[PDB]
Amino acid sequence: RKQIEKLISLNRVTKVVKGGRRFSFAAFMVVGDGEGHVGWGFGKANDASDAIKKSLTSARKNLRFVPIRKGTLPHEVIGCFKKAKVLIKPATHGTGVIAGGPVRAVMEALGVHDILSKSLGSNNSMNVVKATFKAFDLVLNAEKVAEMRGKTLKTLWG
RNA sequence: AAAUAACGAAGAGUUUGAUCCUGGCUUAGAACUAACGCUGGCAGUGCGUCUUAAGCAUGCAAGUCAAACGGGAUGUAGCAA
Repeated sequence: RKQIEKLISLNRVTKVVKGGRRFSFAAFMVVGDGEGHVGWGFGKANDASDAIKKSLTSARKNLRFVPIRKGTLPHEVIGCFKKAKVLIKPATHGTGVIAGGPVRAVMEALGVHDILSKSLGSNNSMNVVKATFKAFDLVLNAEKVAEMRGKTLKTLWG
């Protein structure tokens, strides 16, 4: 189903040697099924196209299931990676993905449709994506939490 | 799987040979009793000395009561009253 692929970053880096300085390309990439599966990948190469391909291949291995809810997330989460804090909050329908660059990329790849978000702290795009994925770790699902708390979905409110 | 509530929060450039973090500066927006530059058809509504509480030609902006009173003047009746 036409896996969405969004190129977050294509940075050009270098290391110096006795001869001079040698250049290289790093590509940070997010792929997603669009229906609950999403993953990210990092690639490095001597040229942009090979770096892009490597990042794609790496991303296709870190696919993980995130339980979406009718096109949004069950509850407000805060993802803290190293210094990138990302607050994500589900919203009433038809609001639209109110998110920055990397957050919007990962969200449309995931399939979410209607959230608000804010990127506090560092704006390093790669760290922001990783913080978003930590928030994905923090998100829950109703049946399991109810099965581990010894309740049932109706009883969980009464 | 679900229920209810929420009717609303977007980033980016820039320290380095390159990187992360800290950090300031700058930037896309909405405004004003605005001014200036180029250009300029109309209508409706609203607004129009933010500075010298500086000096001011001119005209107007607080008068009315004759059924409160004694008189003057005028016209008529009146010889005069």
